[PDB]
Amino acid sequence: VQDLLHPTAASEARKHKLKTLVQGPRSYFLDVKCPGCLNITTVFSHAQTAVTCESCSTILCTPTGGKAKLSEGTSFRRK
Amino acid sequence: SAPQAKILSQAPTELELQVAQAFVELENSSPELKAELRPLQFKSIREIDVAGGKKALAIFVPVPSLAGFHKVQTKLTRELEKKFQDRHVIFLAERTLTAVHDKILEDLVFPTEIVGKRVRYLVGGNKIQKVLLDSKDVQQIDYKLESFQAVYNKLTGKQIVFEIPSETH
Amino acid sequence: LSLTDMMNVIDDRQVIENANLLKGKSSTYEVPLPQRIQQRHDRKAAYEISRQEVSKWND
Amino acid sequence: TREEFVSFKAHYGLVTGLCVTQPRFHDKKPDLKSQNFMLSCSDDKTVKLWSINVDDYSNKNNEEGLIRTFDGESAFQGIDSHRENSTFATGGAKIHLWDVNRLKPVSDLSWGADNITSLKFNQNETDILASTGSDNSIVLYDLRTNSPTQKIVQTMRTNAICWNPMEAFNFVTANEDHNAYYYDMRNLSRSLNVFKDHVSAVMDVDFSPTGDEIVTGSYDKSIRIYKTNHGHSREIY
Amino acid sequence: GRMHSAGKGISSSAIPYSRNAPAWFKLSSESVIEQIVKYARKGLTPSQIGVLLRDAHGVTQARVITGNKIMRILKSNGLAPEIPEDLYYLIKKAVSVRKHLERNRKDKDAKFRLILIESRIHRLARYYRTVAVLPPNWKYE
Amino acid sequence: TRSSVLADALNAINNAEKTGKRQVLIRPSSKVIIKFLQVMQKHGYIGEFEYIDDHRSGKIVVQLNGRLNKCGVISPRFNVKIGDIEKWTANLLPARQFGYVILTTSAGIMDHEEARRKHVSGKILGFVY
Amino acid sequence: AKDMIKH
Amino acid sequence: KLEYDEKLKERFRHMPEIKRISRHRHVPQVIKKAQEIKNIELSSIKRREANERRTRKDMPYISERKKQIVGTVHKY
Amino acid sequence: NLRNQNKLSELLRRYLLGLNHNSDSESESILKFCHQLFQESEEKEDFFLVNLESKSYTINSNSLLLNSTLQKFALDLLRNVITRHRSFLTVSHLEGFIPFLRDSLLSENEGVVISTLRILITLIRLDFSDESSEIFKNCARKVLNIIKVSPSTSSELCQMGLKFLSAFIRHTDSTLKDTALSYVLGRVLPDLNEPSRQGLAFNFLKALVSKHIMLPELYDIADTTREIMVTNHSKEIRDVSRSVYYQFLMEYDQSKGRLEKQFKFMVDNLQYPTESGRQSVMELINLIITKANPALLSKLSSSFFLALVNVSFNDDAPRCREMASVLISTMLPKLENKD
Ligand SMILES: [Mg+2]
Ligand SMILES: [Zn+2]
Repeated sequence: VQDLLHPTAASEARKHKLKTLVQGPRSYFLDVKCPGCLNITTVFSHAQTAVTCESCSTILCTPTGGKAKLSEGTSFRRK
Repeated sequence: SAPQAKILSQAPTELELQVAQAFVELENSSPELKAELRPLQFKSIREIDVAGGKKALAIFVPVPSLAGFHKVQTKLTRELEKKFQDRHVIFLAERTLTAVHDKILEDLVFPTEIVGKRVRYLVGGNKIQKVLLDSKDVQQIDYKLESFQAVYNKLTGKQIVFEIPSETH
Repeated sequence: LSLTDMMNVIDDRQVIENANLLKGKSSTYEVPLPQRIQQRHDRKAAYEISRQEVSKWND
Repeated sequence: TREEFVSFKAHYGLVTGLCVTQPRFHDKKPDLKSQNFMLSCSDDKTVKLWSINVDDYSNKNNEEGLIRTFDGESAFQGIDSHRENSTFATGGAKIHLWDVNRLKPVSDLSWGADNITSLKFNQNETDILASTGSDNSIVLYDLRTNSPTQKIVQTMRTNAICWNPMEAFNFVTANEDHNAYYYDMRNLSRSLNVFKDHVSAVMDVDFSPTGDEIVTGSYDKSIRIYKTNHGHSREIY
Repeated sequence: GRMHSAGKGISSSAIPYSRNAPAWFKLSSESVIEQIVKYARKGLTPSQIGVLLRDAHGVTQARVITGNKIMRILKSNGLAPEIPEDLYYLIKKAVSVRKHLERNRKDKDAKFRLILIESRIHRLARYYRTVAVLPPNWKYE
Repeated sequence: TRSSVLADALNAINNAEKTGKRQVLIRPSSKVIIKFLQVMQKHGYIGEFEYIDDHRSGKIVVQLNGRLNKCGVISPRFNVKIGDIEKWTANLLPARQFGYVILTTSAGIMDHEEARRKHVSGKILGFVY
Repeated sequence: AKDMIKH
Repeated sequence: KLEYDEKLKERFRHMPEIKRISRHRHVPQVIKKAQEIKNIELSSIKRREANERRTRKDMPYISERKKQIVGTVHKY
Repeated sequence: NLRNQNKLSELLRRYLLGLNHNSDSESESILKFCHQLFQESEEKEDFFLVNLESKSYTINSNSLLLNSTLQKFALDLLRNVITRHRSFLTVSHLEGFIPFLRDSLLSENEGVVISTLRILITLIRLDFSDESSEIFKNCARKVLNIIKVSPSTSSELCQMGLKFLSAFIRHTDSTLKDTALSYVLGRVLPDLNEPSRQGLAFNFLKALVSKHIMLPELYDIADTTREIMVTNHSKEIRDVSRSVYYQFLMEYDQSKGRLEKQFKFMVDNLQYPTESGRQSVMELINLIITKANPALLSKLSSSFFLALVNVSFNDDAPRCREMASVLISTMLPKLENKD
């Protein structure tokens, strides 16, 4: 059982993005610090492009089926 | 800068003069925040009472400048609260009715945000209108919920109930 | 500049005792809290009172 | 005898609550021996007090019918009466404390804007009152204090409440998640016991006056009786 | 739910509830505009423009950050496609499928798919003609 | 062939009622659906129902008490004159006084009896009993 | 206290 | 006799044969089938709960009594 | 329904105001009209007959509602006439209405009762015969029977109950038992946390201090009102709270240790954050300075000076700085040569 009106927060976490009471994205945005220059760039979690440092032209992430795999050595924070 | 410079209104009220004096004082004290505090100007002030008995300072503002206020709203509002204690400061733009009313609600809940809206229809026929807010600044808004409701009733003439889900109050 | 600083400038100690009230703990009342917070405390204090009464039935 | 003393067309709408009381008029003492009184509340936004003639005693040998009517702003959904005295409480959009001798609500109790779906006075500590809301909450009140006391939010709405006749600080709740929950008032963080036999919503609950059993009515077309020290029904009717 | 197919998939994006810019976003609305025009000048479509801005610059939605859609921003600055993007790609796929057919004349399957794409173009081409986005005299090939 | 939103909502309520479910979720919403549900609530066929805003059509959650036998929409929304109302009800409802026929009239959406009280008529929207 | 006011 | 029997029954309530007869009741078809489905659901959740726990480091134990409470206003 | 009744209560309220500007209110015929309104307020047959109605009539009785509304109209009309036109306020004219007042005071509706309390306060001064004087004594008992049952004193009927109780002690020679007064202060003090609805309760507190009645609960009441003087936002409450506290401090006995604390409180509230809170404090400062013994000023002189200059020296509100100088300005001339 479940109250359709007051669903549990844990339960809504398990539900599909479109199947919650108010659909909302599960993606998020990151601060990725470039290894080459130590500058910070915003990277989408499910980025579809190989985001490159504008100053270094260095690869930060690589597109995959879902979440973007960050290149080795690029440290990151959730933003 | 004179207080009358901040006051876009030709005839400044005593409250408008006092708050504009506070604005220029924060400008002078500010070493570089003055840079943004100078261009910013307001249209009017309205002091409106709350159920709790305190008062709320609705500073009526132009929208294109209201953007810049929102850029600096947190610090300036804290300073105004310190200099005018017992009163709640809020920045509102002066502005289809549904759209504007929603925008006033947005400005009221700023810097916090509305997670959702819900309307409950009882058996007798009454309607309870409700807004669910985020828990970003849960404590500070928790101290101000009655103020928000009183302000929204005063301006829009509608009864609205604010709740912060994820917490029991 | 607090009051004590001004009052100490006399440096007399017989003028000082004249103002008998100005020496002591601050007695300014604190600003009233928002009604919801105050009401929330009231309900908690009642719950303590209510618990004590019914606990008489425990034995 | 399985027969009706009386039948009254009381309300235009649905009867959302009913309780049997012995009123205490300040200037008059009603004949409880020859008359019994009952209060009715409905979604027509009124509460009506009735008087019924009975034959318990032959000490005498009327005024049979409506006695006093209470008008309310919002629709009422639950009514119950303080036992020690004549004050009674009604649950609508707001839970109101009425005194039988006043045509307007004497005092207003409510935690917040949420409406109240039912209520039930305590049987031993007569000054404590519990209620239920459409926001999946259980609120506790105290008439000695005249303010709400404690609140807990549950995963699903609770439909009915009842206090233990023999343990003043215990009460059971008919919950809509196929369960009945036995609570201790002082510590509501944890439930004393849980009853799990029902298969649909549990809509009402009551204690035996002996305090050793409960009965739960359900939407699944059944009645179950539980022992207070065990979490499963011993019978299905 | 798919047209020309038996699929019932529901994969899609879930736009967030709130309709303002994120709190962390601290870039001028104007600077986003010049990023948009630079990419469109370079030859990127509005869809591809949106992907780059979202991935590498924190532009959650162009409408949310700037108050106007990518389409309207580009048109305001003199950049708008000759034909709608979705019709543009459908024609491009039709040409490629056709181009394959001359070389391979025994590919009956490719003949079948050309029906579905060509018939899709007609429905879309019909719609834009009604709205006057596409001139009425426009015929496909 | 897709069905109108009102028909979908009413069919969902009927199914949730028959299956024994105690509350139903309806999507999409509409002003007409809200008026219909308010009428059904006033006559007591349902309990509390709440509207949730999504910035889209929106959603509704209706509590059910087991009293609704059947509700439905009638099309085409033929005009009915005031004096005619009686026969339509007798033909479209189970018995004389049981159930209500809902009409969209110049004064709003309302049951047939209150339309008679106001002496106003219009097209018919649906039936509830 | 309930009694005293009665007196 | 009746008082003698009831103490006799509670003493031997734990025996197999007495349990079979005492707890046997005829419930309607809809309730019986609903219980059978409700039984299969509970076993599946518990099995998944057990399998889940072999590999997750931090999985707290929640008593059945405390599951239904989402929160209380006055904490203690 | 209740909504309709409130509309009627509004329409009737307009009529009464119209009567105020109507000339007939100046005549004595209006009195008889109200007097009229008072006393106007107070089987085999069926086996044959074809029955075609399946609907039943629903029981309801508005006859009680009609009587109360008309009776409410009478009392509201009567009080307006006697107050506006003094000549009608005479025992001979109003003797006939006393048997109605006793009946109304018992009425279940409180709207009618509150009007009954309103009129009785007007007639509290007016002398009356032996039978017609008992009502004032009975009403004094009845209002207690309201504060008896009532949960919270912050109710419309309770608030007016204190109003009549205040005039009862002020004017009528008879006074209630000290225990009854002790309880009532008991009920008022909790509800006093929310003074916005306790304005009438304050006036009753003012009445007691005028007569100098000694009770334990007044001392605690003095403690609470002093906080309300400086904390409450409302100007009107701050005024009355200041007056009753000011009258309390000068008149009743207090231990010397208590006196220093009271003035110790007064000065630290001078440093209260809000401008309004400290502003009310100067009002009490000003009252002490203008009216006080030379010794009390002299004991307290140097202290009041150094506190006032502080606010004048540094304070965010310009007005408070100016006033503190003004208080110093009027305080210095009255000081002794030593001070
Ligand atoms: Mg596809
Ligand atoms: Zn780099």
